[PDB]
Amino acid sequence: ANPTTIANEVNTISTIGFSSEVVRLNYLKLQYKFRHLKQTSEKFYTSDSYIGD
Amino acid sequence: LFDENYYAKAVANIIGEVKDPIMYKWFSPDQIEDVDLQMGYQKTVKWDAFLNANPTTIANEVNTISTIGFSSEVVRLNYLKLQYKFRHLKQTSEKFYTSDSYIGDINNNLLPFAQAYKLASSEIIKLINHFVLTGTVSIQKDGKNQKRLLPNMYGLLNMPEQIKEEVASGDKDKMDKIFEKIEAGLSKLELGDEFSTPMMVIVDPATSLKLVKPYAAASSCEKWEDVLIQTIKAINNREDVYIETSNLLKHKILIYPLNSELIKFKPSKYMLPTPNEQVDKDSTDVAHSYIDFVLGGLLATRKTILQVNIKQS
Amino acid sequence: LFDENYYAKAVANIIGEVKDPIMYKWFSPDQIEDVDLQMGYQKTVKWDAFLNANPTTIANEVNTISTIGFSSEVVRLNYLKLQYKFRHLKQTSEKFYTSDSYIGDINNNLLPFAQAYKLASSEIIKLINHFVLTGTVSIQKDGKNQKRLLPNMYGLLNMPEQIKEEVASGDKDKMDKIFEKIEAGLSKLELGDEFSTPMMVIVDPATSLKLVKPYAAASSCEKWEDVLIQTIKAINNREDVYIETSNLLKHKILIYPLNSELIKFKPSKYMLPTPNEQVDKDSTDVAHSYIDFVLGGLLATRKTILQVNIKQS
Amino acid sequence: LFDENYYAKAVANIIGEVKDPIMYKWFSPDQIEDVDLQMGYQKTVKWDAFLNANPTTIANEVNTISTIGFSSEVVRLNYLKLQYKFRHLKQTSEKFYTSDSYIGDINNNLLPFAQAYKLASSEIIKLINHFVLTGTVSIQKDGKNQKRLLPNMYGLLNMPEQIKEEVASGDKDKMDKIFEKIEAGLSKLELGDEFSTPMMVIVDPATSLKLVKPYAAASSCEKWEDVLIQTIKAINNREDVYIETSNLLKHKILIYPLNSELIKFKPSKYMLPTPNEQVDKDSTDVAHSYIDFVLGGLLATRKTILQVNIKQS
Amino acid sequence: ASLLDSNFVPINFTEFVQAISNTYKQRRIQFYENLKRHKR
Amino acid sequence: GEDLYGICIDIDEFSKTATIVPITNNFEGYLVAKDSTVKVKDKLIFNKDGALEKVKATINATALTDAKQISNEVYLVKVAVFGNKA
Repeated sequence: ANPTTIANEVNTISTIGFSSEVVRLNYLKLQYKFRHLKQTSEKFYTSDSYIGD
Repeated sequence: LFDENYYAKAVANIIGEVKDPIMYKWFSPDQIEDVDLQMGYQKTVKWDAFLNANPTTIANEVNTISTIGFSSEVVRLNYLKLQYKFRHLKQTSEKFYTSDSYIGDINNNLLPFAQAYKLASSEIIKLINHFVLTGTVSIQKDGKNQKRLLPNMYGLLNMPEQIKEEVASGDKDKMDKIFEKIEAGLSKLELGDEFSTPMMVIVDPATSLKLVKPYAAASSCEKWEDVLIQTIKAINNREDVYIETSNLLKHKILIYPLNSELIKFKPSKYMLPTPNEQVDKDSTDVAHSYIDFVLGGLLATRKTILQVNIKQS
Repeated sequence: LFDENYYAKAVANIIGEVKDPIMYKWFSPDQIEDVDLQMGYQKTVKWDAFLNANPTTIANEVNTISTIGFSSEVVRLNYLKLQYKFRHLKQTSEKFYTSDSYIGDINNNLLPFAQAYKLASSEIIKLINHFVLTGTVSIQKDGKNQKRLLPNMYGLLNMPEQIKEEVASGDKDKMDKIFEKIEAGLSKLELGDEFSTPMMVIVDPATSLKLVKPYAAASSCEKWEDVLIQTIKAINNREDVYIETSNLLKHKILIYPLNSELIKFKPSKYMLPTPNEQVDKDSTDVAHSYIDFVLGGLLATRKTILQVNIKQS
Repeated sequence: LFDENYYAKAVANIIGEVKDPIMYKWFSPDQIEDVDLQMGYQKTVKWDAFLNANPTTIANEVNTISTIGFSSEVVRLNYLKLQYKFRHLKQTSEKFYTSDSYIGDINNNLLPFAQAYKLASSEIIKLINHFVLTGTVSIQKDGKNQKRLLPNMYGLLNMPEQIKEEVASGDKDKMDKIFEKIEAGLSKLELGDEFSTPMMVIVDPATSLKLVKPYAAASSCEKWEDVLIQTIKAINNREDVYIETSNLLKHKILIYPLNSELIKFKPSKYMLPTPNEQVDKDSTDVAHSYIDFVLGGLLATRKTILQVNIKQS
Repeated sequence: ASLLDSNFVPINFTEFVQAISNTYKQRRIQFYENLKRHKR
Repeated sequence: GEDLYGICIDIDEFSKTATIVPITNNFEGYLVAKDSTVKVKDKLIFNKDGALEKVKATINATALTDAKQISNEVYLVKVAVFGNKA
């Protein structure tokens, strides 16, 4: 509220309030799966200019 | 006292964390002079002289000479004291709330005395700056429910007998019309023999954004800010023209010289927030403290402040 | 204690300026003895003897003889502790009210603690003197709304079982009738073996004015005052007779001896005003202080006081 | 501190005359541990495992196997802060109340600070012991109008998930039936691997007087108490079996081990009465003081306490 | 840091309260040291 | 009337601030009276002008003394006000 004038005698004074705020950040873990060729089988798929079926 | 008053010791140790008011950037170093009063009034006297007739030639013998008269003017400035109360935690009870991450009580919104005092002082300084700028005290964003103040307690925007111009709502976005009104006000300004003085302008952010536009068939290598600076330099005898932006203003432009002889701020030496010795105590862990601040103390010469209000409705 | 408490130092430094009570003149130095009490009673016992019947003639043989009876009387004096509260300016806030000549706000009737305490103590001493004289406590001229006091608390004027004379309304201005009533009361006085003692008379200003009129045809060098002094000297073995005028009394004449064996004042050692340690402080400049005083302790023998009341209705 | 505050010195001088609480006899030195908390909670975590199904036979090829599950349990202990206010006489007022052989106003029931504090602390310790035993806080003898407390605040008698037996009304005076119920509860006890520990029994005076009778013709040199001690020694690996009497209990028998692993008491370090710095003062001779105490902190494993209630009529 | 020690001169009410708590703990320790239960 | 919020017990004209006791707090002191027709043990009501007049009283005010005149219209009376009636 507006400030209180200190004149003569007074007991009721305007107040200053306070507040707390809690801020939370969440994290998520995600996964992907992909297919590929086994290392030992690459020799059977090597070509002139590329490797893979 | 420090060995006895832990609150006083904490106030002394944390007095440096508060920041200087932004109102200090609006006045010359010689334009501010502290006084010694908490509440009441103080009178200042100005003495002037004048000539009564044409001079008298000293030839041969003469007894009757022309005369010089004197006159006085008295100005009263009122000062008012205001207080705020804030709750906080007891020093002995702080140890029971000193958590690892923070000190205080989140659930009940309770703070250590030092932090509570710092925040309250910052808010009170913001309020004091608002009062010094606008001449009103209010907490609503609409600027209503204002606290009724004493007479002879004015700010820059409400100083009586100044030049006031109004830009119509139809021309709320027309910089040419705004500058026409500004030129009219500048012409109506009266500085007398103190015209050779640097000038200061305070504008709202919207006005500043409009000013940083290029000057206008649009043109280049010139801004409306430069046009305004040249226009003010026309009347201030080509003196410096400083420009500042304040968020407190709203569609307002304020122009005034930085002359102590024309405008002077004589504030109380206790104007800034000061802790009170009365500390309420109880059997619980919650204590109360008080902060005092003094308002008033602006003196200005008539028709020396230009106020341009851009009506938006 | 003085280094820590400012109020005690001010009380000690201003206690001298308070004048002595006027009730001290009404009693001899040996007639007053202080007692150590604040609220309570002090009791004493007196033993008396009496004859039950006519004496028995011892002739021949007789077994039944007349007896002498004995009796005891317990007399109790009650004391009462009373308090007053007054407002004053704070010591730290004094500097903001210390004008050139006067210290304190004239508009708000606020005073420094020292001056406020002096004036309050003077008023309380006036009240105590009025109580000691009249036996009642009131603040109204009419005498209404008196404070209800404990029993066995009496003054010189309202003391019961004393000689009381009343001058009629028609004879209000007849000093001869007034002196007739005084003579009747003096004859009814019973001093016993303590007659050889100085006497004290207290009269109102109107009675004092009436006394100086010539004794009545008007006599020469003989006045009513001299006749009264001679009359009292007749009964007091020609001892000193003191006459005093008191503004508190009104159409009342009080005559009593100055012997400690008949009338004694045993007041509490804390009867006179004493400041209290409790001080009501707040966030403003106004503080409150308390003063304590004790009343009661006048003991008089029966049928030793003459009280003449002149009915003015 | 003592020079400034007399009440602190009086408390320091009188605290040695306060008797130790009787709850100490109900626990072992290792069972009690002090925690540094006034109000709040303390939590612990326990991990358990269980079998979900019968084991799977590993024959030939199999992919589906029985599982062993796990579970976590969080245990919370609450601590509450409570306060009392008591009136007494101001320190600089005792001389006006010191009688021949006592100090204080008998007519108005006013006491010196030391005596008032001692009596208040004794009453508060009595209430604390009552709470530690019964798990409730009440001032009535009927156990009604109890103070609503926070969850996870239990005593040795209201602890849930324990063994409870009830001797019927017709068998109120039948010690054989009471012992049968006690044996049933003892068999239902689940001490487990912590069996090798001393045991504690708390009994009411009437049931203790029933116990002290010889065991029943009647066996000479053998009492019901001896039979009970042997029965408990059968289950506690021939360890000490202490028996205590308490007037707080009424037709109740409480049996529990003295092992810190099973039953623990973690009270606050400020559980016992502690004076408060706040002392209400006024202009009169009556002041007020405050005493603080903390309740809570009893932890126990389930199915380890036997509570026998002898239903009377 | 206990009220039992005569040389202990508390400086403030917090130290006084801590001394009271330490004195209570010492009294409990002494009671358990001097305790002699009845084994029959 | 029924809009009574409190009683003004002090004033400061320089700041134009009135110090006031709310109606929820009992008071004993001298207040302005409408006229000199008020005696002891009389029920008093605040009028539209804020003056105490002799008696439908929402509040319970009783005069302790008689009205005393100081100026042509200044009438002070000692009154104790201790809440509201029902």
